[PDB]
Amino acid sequence: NMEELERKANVQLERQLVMASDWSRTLLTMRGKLKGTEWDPETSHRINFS
Amino acid sequence: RTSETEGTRALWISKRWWRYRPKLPYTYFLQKLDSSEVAAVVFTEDLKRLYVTMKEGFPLEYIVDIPLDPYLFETICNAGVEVDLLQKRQIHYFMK
Amino acid sequence: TFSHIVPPWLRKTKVAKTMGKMLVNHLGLNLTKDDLENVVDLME
Amino acid sequence: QFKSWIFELREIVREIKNAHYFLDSWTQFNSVGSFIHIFFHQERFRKLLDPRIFSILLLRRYFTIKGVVLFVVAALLYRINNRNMVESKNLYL
Amino acid sequence: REFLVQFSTLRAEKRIDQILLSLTHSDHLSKNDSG
Amino acid sequence: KPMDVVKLTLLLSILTVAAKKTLTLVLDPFFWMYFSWTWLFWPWFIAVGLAGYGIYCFRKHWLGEANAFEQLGIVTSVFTWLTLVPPAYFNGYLEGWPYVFFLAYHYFFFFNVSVRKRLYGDFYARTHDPKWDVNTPLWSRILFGVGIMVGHWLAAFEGPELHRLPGGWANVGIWILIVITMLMHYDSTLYLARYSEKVVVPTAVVQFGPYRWVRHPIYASTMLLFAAYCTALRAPLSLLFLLAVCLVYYNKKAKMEEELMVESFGQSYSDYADKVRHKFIPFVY
Repeated sequence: NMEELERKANVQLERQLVMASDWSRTLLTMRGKLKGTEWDPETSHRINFS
Repeated sequence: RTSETEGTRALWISKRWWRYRPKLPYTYFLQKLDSSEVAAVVFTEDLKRLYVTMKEGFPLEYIVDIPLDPYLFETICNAGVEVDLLQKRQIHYFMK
Repeated sequence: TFSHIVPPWLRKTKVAKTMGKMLVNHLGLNLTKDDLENVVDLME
Repeated sequence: QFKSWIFELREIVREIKNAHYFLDSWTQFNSVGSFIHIFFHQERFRKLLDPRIFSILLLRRYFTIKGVVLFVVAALLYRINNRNMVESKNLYL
Repeated sequence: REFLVQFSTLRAEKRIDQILLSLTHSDHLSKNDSG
Repeated sequence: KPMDVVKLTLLLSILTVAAKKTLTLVLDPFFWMYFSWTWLFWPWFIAVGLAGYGIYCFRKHWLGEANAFEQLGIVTSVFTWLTLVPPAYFNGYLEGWPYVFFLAYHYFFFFNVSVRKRLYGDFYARTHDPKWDVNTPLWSRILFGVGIMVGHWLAAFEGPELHRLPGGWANVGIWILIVITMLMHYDSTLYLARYSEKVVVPTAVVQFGPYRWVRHPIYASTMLLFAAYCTALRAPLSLLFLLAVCLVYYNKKAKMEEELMVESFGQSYSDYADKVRHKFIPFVY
């Protein structure tokens, strides 16, 4: 039962981190503090299939 | 596999659409679908949204936006999850 | 509105004859003797 | 002299809260508004349920065709309303 | 001169909405202690 | 004065620390994530806060300074937690009957309000005879109310799950029964109000319309819409308990009002009651 409780908490903390990460991502997106990184890139020249 | 939940997945979403299902990425959806952690997978009638329904978590259901590639459907198969598509009526594409 | 359409033989049918009397009994428009005697001696 | 323009404007406004005569679109606007006003009021709703109210207007070419167009449009909308856009969920699944 | 102004008092018949509005009129405030 | 400067500096410091807390709460990821976690339970929060707003407005109306908006708000809160909530909690979801009957209650409460704006200057209470208004002990009133809610919630719970009730030709009965109860209630209220000078001061005896089928048609119409809600969800036992409690209270109140108009009108209401005996149900009660 203790293992059940702890692994419940383990997967629940995994979900905690993923939703909290998403919320922090969308919170930092608008303020422009993450400008230039891979989460807010800038346009450049076009490219082809080859 | 004779679970009492035969077809109570898509209809229940069509009723409790008023719920707020938070967003989740594609690759984590794959990484948790493979894990045999999810109870069902639900297809939207335009195949541009997919409402997951796992077995444990808070919340159970989310929204995962989807790219159309075959390996998606391959892991949906090899995971062994409940596959269904919500059918909308024929006015909703005329209301739009 | 409704007497313009109803057939004559349906009016002479016993059902329509007994429907009117129950309409009068329920609405309460029974005209009696003493009513008309009081009316005739009420006039001049 | 600018007050005369406003005088004419609001006098026309006064005239269009009447039914003297004007363009057809505004007349249709007033007719659907009057229908909404009649329908919303309950004391105006009950007096509609008297068959004489229908009958006086019924006993008094454009109207029939206009009413039969809305018949086939409603039939179309009702027929499309019962079918799922995907009939065969399984065959597309 | 009267025949023209009495001929034009209704050049067009009353609309369906007008007749329907008039056909369902009410008592309008008789039972008041003031009027 | 220096005290103004000191209190202004103190207010500035308190505002600064409060804004610091507000700013570190707004940009907090875990706060927003748990906010979204509690976003899952939104429809039940308005349903409970309307109860608090309603009891606040109801205490104010009991004190007597309530505007008409607060009175209609009390009406709306009662109609929501009697015809929107019973299948929102005991099924988790609404589709079909609850919205229709929730608006039907709002539609049915609005004849004593509509008639008394039309055939009056306004809703202002006219001075009248204090013994004319029927008054009943408050414990009886709350017993009637509790019985009515127990019947309605019991219809909600004993009734089956929401989307499994049929349609087609079996959902025409509630339509015609609701039309009948609205028609009969409207006729009863109109025939009761077209004779009285003041709010409830009848001059003659009303023996027209539903009064020639039953002695109390207003109460029986309220009874019939009760049965209509209970029959829309197809639960006979809760309909029977609703019938029992409404019969008890309505019969008590009908007995006091009947003896009042018997005393007040003499032979007229006596012969009216001899013409129609059935008090609530046609040739059943």
